[PDB]
Amino acid sequence: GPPSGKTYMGWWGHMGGPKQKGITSYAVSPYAQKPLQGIFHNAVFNSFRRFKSQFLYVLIPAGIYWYWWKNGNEYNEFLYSKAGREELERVNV
Amino acid sequence: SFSSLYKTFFKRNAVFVGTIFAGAFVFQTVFDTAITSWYENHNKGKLWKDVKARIAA
Amino acid sequence: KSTYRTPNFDDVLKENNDADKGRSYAYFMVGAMGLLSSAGAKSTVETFISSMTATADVLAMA
Amino acid sequence: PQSFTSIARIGDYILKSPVLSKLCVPVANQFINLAGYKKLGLKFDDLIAEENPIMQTALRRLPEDESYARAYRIIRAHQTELTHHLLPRNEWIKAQEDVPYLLPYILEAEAAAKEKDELDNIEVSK
Amino acid sequence: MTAAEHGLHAPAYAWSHNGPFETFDHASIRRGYQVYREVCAACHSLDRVAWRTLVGVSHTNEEVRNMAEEFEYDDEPDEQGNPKKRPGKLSDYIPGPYPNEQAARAANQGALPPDLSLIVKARHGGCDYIFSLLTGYPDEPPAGVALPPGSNYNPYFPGGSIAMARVLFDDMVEYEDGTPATTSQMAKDVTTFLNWCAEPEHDERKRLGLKTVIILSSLYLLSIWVKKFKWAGIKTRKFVFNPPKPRK
Amino acid sequence: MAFRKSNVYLSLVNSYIIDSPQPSSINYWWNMGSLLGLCLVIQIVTGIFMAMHYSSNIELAFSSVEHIMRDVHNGYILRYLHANGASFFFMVMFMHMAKGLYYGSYRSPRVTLWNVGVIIFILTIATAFLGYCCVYGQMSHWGATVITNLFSAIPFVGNDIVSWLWGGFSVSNPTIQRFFALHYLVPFIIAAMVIMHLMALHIHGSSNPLGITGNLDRIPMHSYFIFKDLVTVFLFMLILALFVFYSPNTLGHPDNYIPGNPLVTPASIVPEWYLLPFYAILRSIPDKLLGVITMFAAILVLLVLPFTDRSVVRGNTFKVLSKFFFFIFVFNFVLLGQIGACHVEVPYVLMGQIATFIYFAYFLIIVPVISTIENVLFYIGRVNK
Amino acid sequence: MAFRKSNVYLSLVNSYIIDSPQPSSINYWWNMGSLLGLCLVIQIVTGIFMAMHYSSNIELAFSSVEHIMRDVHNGYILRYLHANGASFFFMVMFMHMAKGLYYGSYRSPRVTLWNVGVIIFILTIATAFLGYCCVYGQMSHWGATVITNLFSAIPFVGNDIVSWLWGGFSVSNPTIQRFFALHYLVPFIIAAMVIMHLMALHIHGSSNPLGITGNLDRIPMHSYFIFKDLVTVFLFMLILALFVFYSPNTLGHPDNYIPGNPLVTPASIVPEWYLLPFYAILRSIPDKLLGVITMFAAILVLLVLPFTDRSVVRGNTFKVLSKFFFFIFVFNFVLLGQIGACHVEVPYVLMGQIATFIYFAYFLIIVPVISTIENVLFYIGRVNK
Ligand SMILES: CCCCCCCCCCC(=O)OC[C@H](COP(=O)(O)OC[C@H](O)COP(=O)(O)OC[C@@H](COC(=O)CC)OC(=O)CCC)OC(=O)CCCCCCCC
Ligand SMILES: CCCCCCCCCCC(=O)OC[C@H](COP(=O)(O)OC[C@H](O)COP(=O)(O)OC[C@@H](COC(=O)CC)OC(=O)CCC)OC(=O)CCCCCCCC
Ligand SMILES: CCCCCCCCCCCCCCCCCC(=O)OC[C@H](COP(=O)(O)OCCN)OC(=O)CCCCCCCCCCCCC
Ligand code: HEM
Ligand code: HEM
Ligand code: HEM
Ligand code: HEM
Ligand code: HEM
Ligand SMILES: CCCCCCCCCCCCCCC(=O)O[C@H](COC(=O)CCCCCCCCCCCC)COP(=O)(O)O
Ligand SMILES: CCCCCCCCCCCCCCCCCC(=O)O[C@H](COC(=O)CCCCCC)COP(=O)(O)OCCN
Ligand SMILES: CCCCCCCCCCCCCCCCCC(=O)O[C@H](COC(=O)CCCCCC)COP(=O)(O)OCCN
Ligand SMILES: CCCCCCCCCCCCCC(=O)O[C@H](COC(=O)CCCCCCCCCCC)COP(=O)(O)O
Ligand SMILES: C/C=C(C)/C=C/C=C/[C@H](OC)[C@@H](C)[C@@H](OC)[C@@H](C)CCc1oc2c(O)c(OC)cc(OC)c2c(=O)c1C
Ligand SMILES: C/C=C(C)/C=C/C=C/[C@H](OC)[C@@H](C)[C@@H](OC)[C@@H](C)CCc1oc2c(O)c(OC)cc(OC)c2c(=O)c1C
Ligand SMILES: OC[C@H]1O[C@@](CO)(O[C@H]2O[C@H](CO)[C@@H](O)[C@H](O)[C@H]2O)[C@@H](O)[C@@H]1O
Repeated sequence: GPPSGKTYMGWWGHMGGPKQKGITSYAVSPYAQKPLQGIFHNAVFNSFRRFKSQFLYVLIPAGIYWYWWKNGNEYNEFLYSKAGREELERVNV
Repeated sequence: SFSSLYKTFFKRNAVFVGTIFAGAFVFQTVFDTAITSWYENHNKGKLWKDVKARIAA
Repeated sequence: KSTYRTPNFDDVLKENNDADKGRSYAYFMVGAMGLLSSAGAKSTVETFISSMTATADVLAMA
Repeated sequence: PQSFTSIARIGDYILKSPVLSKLCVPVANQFINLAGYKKLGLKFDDLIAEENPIMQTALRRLPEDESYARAYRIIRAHQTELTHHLLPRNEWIKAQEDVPYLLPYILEAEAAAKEKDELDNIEVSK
Repeated sequence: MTAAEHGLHAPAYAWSHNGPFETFDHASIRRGYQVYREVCAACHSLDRVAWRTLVGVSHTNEEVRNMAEEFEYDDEPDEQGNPKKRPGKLSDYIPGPYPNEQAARAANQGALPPDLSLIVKARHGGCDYIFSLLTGYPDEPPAGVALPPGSNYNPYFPGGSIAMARVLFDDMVEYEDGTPATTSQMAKDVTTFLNWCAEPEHDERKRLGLKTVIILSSLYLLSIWVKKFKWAGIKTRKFVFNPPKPRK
Repeated sequence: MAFRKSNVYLSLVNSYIIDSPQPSSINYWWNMGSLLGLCLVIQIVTGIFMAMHYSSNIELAFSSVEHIMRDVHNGYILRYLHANGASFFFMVMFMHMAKGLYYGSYRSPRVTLWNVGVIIFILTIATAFLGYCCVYGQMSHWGATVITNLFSAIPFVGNDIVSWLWGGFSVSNPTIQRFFALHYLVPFIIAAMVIMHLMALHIHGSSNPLGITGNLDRIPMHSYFIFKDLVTVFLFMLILALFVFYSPNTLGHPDNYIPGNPLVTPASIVPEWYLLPFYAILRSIPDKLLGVITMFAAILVLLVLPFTDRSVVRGNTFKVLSKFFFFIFVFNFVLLGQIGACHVEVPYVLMGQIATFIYFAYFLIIVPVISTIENVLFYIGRVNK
Repeated sequence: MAFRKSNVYLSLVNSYIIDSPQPSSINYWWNMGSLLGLCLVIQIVTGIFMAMHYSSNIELAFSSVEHIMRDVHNGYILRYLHANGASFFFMVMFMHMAKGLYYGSYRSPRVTLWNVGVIIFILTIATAFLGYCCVYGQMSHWGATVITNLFSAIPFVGNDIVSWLWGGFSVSNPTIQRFFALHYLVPFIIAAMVIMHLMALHIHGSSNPLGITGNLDRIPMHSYFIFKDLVTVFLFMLILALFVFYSPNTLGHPDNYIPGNPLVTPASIVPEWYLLPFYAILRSIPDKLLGVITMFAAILVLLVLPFTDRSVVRGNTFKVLSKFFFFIFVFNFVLLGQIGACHVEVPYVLMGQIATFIYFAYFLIIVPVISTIENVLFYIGRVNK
């Protein structure tokens, strides 16, 4: 095969990361663990806790847009009603 | 899904493809009949079969 | 800390007996998934195959 | 994209100014705490995108002991992230520990690269 | 857009076919066909509906055969090449009242009554709109509204001015099963028939949907459990760091 | 070595979906790609089976689709799957693009991957447009007319290009027949571009939610991600089935159940939902040429992101201001879509123009300004002297 | 390194078309593969442009092709290019296959390459059948009828399979419309199979006329073979143009200019020329099931060659007996074609049966016997004792 350009990712045995030493990992077989019963109480408190940290980043922008939309929508409904005909003629042309 | 119940049929082995395929055939039949019976019963009186019967005069 | 001193896994380890509980549950889940998937695939292939069979308007014999 | 030489230039200017320092630093401190990287056991320098020549030069020059330590923080952060949890409070990186350990290596590499570029394009005025 | 231009919003009636587990009421479809034949058919075609599709839905094979035969269709020319006619058969499509668009418009003061085979799916509001339209003609238009000569007022129609006049009136049809033929009853029945014309697969689609949704729901839940098991070793992985002794 | 590695064909399958080293921390947002592959397969398969019963002639087109709905066994399932599948294809694609935006996936060394993705986005929109024309309903005829007319804005030769595309005086038989031929072709070009997309992804691997290197802790695609992808595959199918069997026309337009009429454009005309934001951008400009230019620029501006993002860190996970503005951008896009579904009236015109400015400002002003501020904030918030 | 080698996309191009190490001695017979690639491109492009003006409805098909011939600007060029191009595709393919047979190209380590080739051959034959059906002339209808009926020989489910293929009681509207949809599809599957073919080729490289290793003296594909391929590309285009412009209907059948008639099979019915040899093989067996099995077996027998060739050297270049019998096989194949063009009469029936036996005997008896003999002759012809 022809020589190909080097990238920032290799493969098993030479992934391209720094040399590792001093780290020890431990794991237990899925077969030896409780049949996925540690869901509630161990994930229900964490759930919404994660979204409690993120909700404002989503909600504020959403609130700004929803209210901007509602305001324009209500103003449009008024402009096309009998009571808004005067102002409609004014802002339309 | 009780451990003892599963072991009586499969003894610590996973279910093999042949049995999965065979089981899928049986499921297809029973499930269809079950759904059809429930669906027709839920709409009893609206179906053509029920209306055709009503037209006895 | 000594590498011979294994961290605590008790929180996830099966305390009660029957070392096959996790296995039986796992294999039943995989099995049921393979079964419903097989029936789903069969239904799907048949749906496509049957669309090639004679349409309702050509089944008219004169 | 923005060079660290540029970030430092702007930053040092704010820091050396009693007025701006009192006005900006507190905002920056809150920005960092809200960022939350320390809650995953990471230091800011661990966050720098490394897929570029400057960073690879910097990381290669990083002394072994610190390199092994960075490797651990990155791995532990990935494990914590995949479990959708934060590390226990006592394992969080403290503000005193959130030191720019890689920055001096980065600045040195950037200065050398900048000079090479200048020398590669020098004009001769006869 | 003014209220008049948009048309009055059609309210939500309790159609017995509304809802994921509900089939059409076939007695209503049958009655609706009668309303179509005796009232709507004079101006409206049902071109995309074949006689044979009514079989086993609202009528028997014999009944449809007899209905189809009441009409004439072009047959193949005779051995001399002369044109000839033949009675209708199950394979034929329900015939329309007009030979062409020009004739259609000439019989309706310039307006063209649309084919109704897909009307329920071709209008915002579906059954509710069709029903509200048929039962929404007031005796007189609201004050100040100038109705173009030949037009009829109906609030549910965008613009309020529609070329179709009210056609349903109490007892104009004599229901075979004894049901009182009020204006609203006929409107309800014909709309149901028209919904079937537009969606003849309705009943079977919802039945197949039940099977499909139950299987996929189970499959989705099953896959989550399988995924969690396959990931259990990684999820609970523990790492410890012991700073290496300085030397190389 | 194992056969999956030595065999010329299996080695490709192995490198891409069995042994491919994946970052251990990629979350569910990284499942959208496999979903897009599934969508493409669903569309091509249902499309081929429907093509067997379809007639492209302008006088037969609408009726042939009705023939599929009425006479073809399970034809309604094929058609509803293909139509609702297209909507799902776009919803998932929007999510895939948004994930990329949020996590800085467009940044080096993945610029090529991003650019190929933009090309695929353009081809997919074009394909969906061609297919919609094939139904030959009222929206089909007018969408075909308006979209082909977009080219009339090209100075000097514009009108000639449009006449060429039409194959006549207006959208007619020649047009629909060529649109169907082209609708059959483009999905195959998309498949080839997807292969190019995957090749670019493979040389650097996927990024991750932390935005840092994934080289220290990888796990094989096989089992882990194969089974994780299955979770979303079934969720996607479940939701698609709900629409296909219980609410098949909710995402469409009733006017498309009315045969195309060259003499009447319905007052109720509205573009397909996934095209609405772009439609709103075009409508925001009170000039023919500039409106067309601006609309195409809305897609091409995606290409400037690797250059306008001045941040020293990849992604928004640890960036307060960037996270906030990302969501401002997301809801601004939804608003643009809502404006597109509205009539050209006060105060929607102004709202659309402001939202259009915000759309472009995000890439050209907000991202570079905010990313620069954040770089400095990260610096002065720890360093001291 | 050079960009052509560094870039993710260009590297593939460089690997296959620029720096690919080619044996210095490959002759012009090694140019047929590039010609086959050209043919596929010609067919796909002319096909797509014609598809824009074609209607698959059984009542419109024949007339739409006439519309392409008469009304479409340069339409006759597109059609004659596509029709004659198909014939040339088969001629070049037969030569490409014959080249492989002569030089032992099918031998290890290129068995996978050869097998993929057989699949491509089958797909190309099927594709051409589907395309011919689309014209809907007399030969189209009857060819569709006979070919689909081939499956009625499958015991128990045969008739059901045929009814399924037809979409009705006989070759009718559903059949033609699905055949056109499938005619559009298969060429893309062939393209995918060609990629697989090229992948198998790339790992071992091309063989050469000496049948020995080419590793000691290679030359780059670029310039040398790029310009050598150009010589035959132009010769191919020249010859094709002579047919297209001066003798466009010589390779076709006059009956296909008569619209299909379900009630009359013309006495003058004859299969397309490239199918004649297989046609003769089927007619040689006085039994429905065995005739069908035998014909399909004539294609599948190509797969036994890597196993029946007992020779210790690759290729026929230095083999007197093998060269003689190779040409016996070639002319026998041509004779089979000529017999297929004749009526079922004495002595053509016996001739066809004998030629059919010779066709199979070549692969199953002649090659293994002659190759074993030659191995021994090479040994005793030099060794003392
Ligand atoms: C919509 C029409 C198109 C149809 C396509 C649908 C395809 C799915 C698209 C949704 C998606 O991509 O959401 C990703 C978001 C990120 O999640 P994460 O990686 O941080 O999860 C960690 C998880 O607990 C691991 O948990 P685990 O793997 O153990 O199970 C996870 C969960 C996965 O569920 C899903 O399939 C995705 C919703 O299964 C359950 O427990 C559900 C119980 C019924 O998932 C979430 O956490 C949701 C956050 C809000 C997103 C709303 C979507 C906007 C429309
Ligand atoms: C209708 C569909 C086909 C249309 C396109 C087909 C085009 C190519 C098919 C023919 C082919 O592949 O024949 C290869 C055969 C092997 O040849 P070789 O490698 O041993 O050559 C050494 C050469 O002198 C090098 O010589 P050089 O490279 O210097 O020039 C060679 C010659 C090449 O001409 C060609 O175009 C190739 C045939 O140019 C000339 O001087 C000719 C002046 C007019 O060349 C021959 O000697 C031909 C043998 C006749 C058998 C043909 C059977 C066909 C049924
Ligand atoms: C499903 C099974 C498919 C099988 C299909 C069988 C093929 C059908 C016929 C295909 C037409 C072309 C035949 C191809 C035969 C040439 C193959 C080849 O590679 O020949 C090489 C050979 C000489 O090469 P050398 O390397 O041995 O020369 C000595 C150099 N020192 O070159 C030569 O000896 C000269 C070549 C002379 C070719 C004579 C061909 C006659 C064909 C008649 C055409 C059909 C008319 C209707
Ligand atoms: C109960 C039987 C009938 C039904 C269910 C029916 C239904 C409808 C519907 C749904 C429309 C479409 C309105 C729209 O565009 O939204 C319509 C239009 C029309 N109908 Fe009928 N109709 C019936 C009987 C008649 C009769 C008997 C006539 C002729 C005397 C008639 C003449 C028309 C005309 C002229 C229009 C066009 C209206 C316009 O576009 O302004 N209809 N009808
Ligand atoms: C037919 C459409 C597409 C298909 C099949 C496809 C498929 C994929 C797949 C399988 C992945 C890896 C898994 C994932 O991250 O989801 C991927 C990654 C990516 N795709 Fe796409 N894609 C498509 C369209 C797009 C588009 C339209 C863009 C951008 C405009 C794009 C940008 C990216 C990027 C940047 C990544 C890297 C994500 C990361 O690792 O951070 N893709 N795509
Ligand atoms: C990238 C994949 C594809 C996309 C995004 C796509 C999209 C669409 C869309 C939006 C429609 C209109 C659906 C409706 O409103 O009824 C459509 C129709 C159609 N498409 Fe495709 N399509 C794709 C691939 C294909 C393929 C490969 C074929 C092959 C011929 C095909 C054949 C058809 C046909 C026959 C129709 C008309 C019937 C119908 O309306 O559903 N499509 N397609
Ligand atoms: C659309 C169809 C095909 C294309 C595009 C194609 C293309 C190629 C190309 C470019 C080559 C290298 C140059 C050459 O030797 O000609 C090649 C080699 C080869 N092909 Fe094909 N081919 C096709 C069909 C076939 C078929 C039908 C077979 C056999 C049943 C086949 C068997 C081979 C073999 C064995 C080689 C190696 C020849 C050698 O190096 O000695 N090919 N093909
Ligand atoms: C390997 C590629 C192909 C082969 C071998 C092939 C072969 C054929 C053949 C033998 C015919 C009959 C020609 C005649 O006697 O008039 C035909 C017709 C046709 N083909 Fe193809 N074709 C190929 C690809 C395509 C593709 C990709 C399309 C795209 C839709 C296409 C579209 C057509 C059309 C419209 C016709 C009818 C007009 C005509 O008869 O020429 N073909 N093809
Ligand atoms: C899919 C189709 C299969 C066909 C395979 C045929 C391969 C031939 C392709 C020719 C490319 C030649 C490139 C030469 C080059 O880049 O060298 C360039 C020079 O190019 C030239 O002088 C122009 C040659 C003109 C060739 C005409 C192209 C014919 C188009 C018809 C082919 C249709 C397939 C570099 O030259 P230098 O090495 O002296 O610096
Ligand atoms: C647009 C698509 C373009 C195609 C891109 C290529 C992607 C490859 C994905 C294909 C997955 C299917 C691979 C199954 C075949 C692997 C087995 C194999 O190669 O055994 C082969 C023999 O294969 C054949 O004879 C026919 C293969 C036809 C496959 C047609 C689908 C054994 O090959 P082996 O590795 O043992 O080496 C031989 C010793 N010289
Ligand atoms: C079966 C499908 C086909 C198989 C795919 C493999 C065959 C590919 C043959 C196509 C030849 C076309 C190559 C032109 C692209 C090379 C330039 C390039 O990649 O520049 C890219 C950027 O490309 C883009 O932005 C868009 C590319 C879209 C190409 C659309 C056709 C630069 O990438 P670069 O290699 O410089 O990465 C930097 C490494 N330090
Ligand atoms: C080629 C991919 C097409 C897949 C579309 C996925 C969208 C979900 C709804 C699909 C419904 C079509 C069939 C149907 O209506 O059957 C329904 C049952 O559907 C299921 O069980 C669906 C579960 C999906 C399993 C699919 C596994 C993957 C398929 C690969 C095939 C090789 C009804 O079946 P029936 O006619 O009663 O026999
Ligand atoms: C032969 C192939 C050809 C010519 C392909 C052309 C492809 C062009 C573009 O795709 C790349 C184009 C579809 C894409 O522009 C970027 C879309 C965002 C265009 C969105 C779009 O839709 C509309 C629509 O759908 C309608 O429906 C009834 C009606 C419409 O006005 C009333 C529009 C419309 O005003 C616009 C801007
Ligand atoms: C949906 C797709 C389908 C069903 C594809 C089916 C493909 C089948 C095979 O290709 C793989 C098949 C074409 C191939 O068999 C090996 C050919 C050699 C068949 C040769 C062939 O041609 C004939 C022909 O052309 C005719 O024309 C007027 C008439 C014919 O009799 C009078 C024949 C005939 O008697 C035979 C054997
Ligand atoms: O074209 C119908 C014709 O009827 C009139 C008779 O006065 O309209 C009245 O009756 C209609 C039938 O429902 C109503 O729709 C209409 O509002 C009512 O005035 C004419 O005015 C009208 O041209």
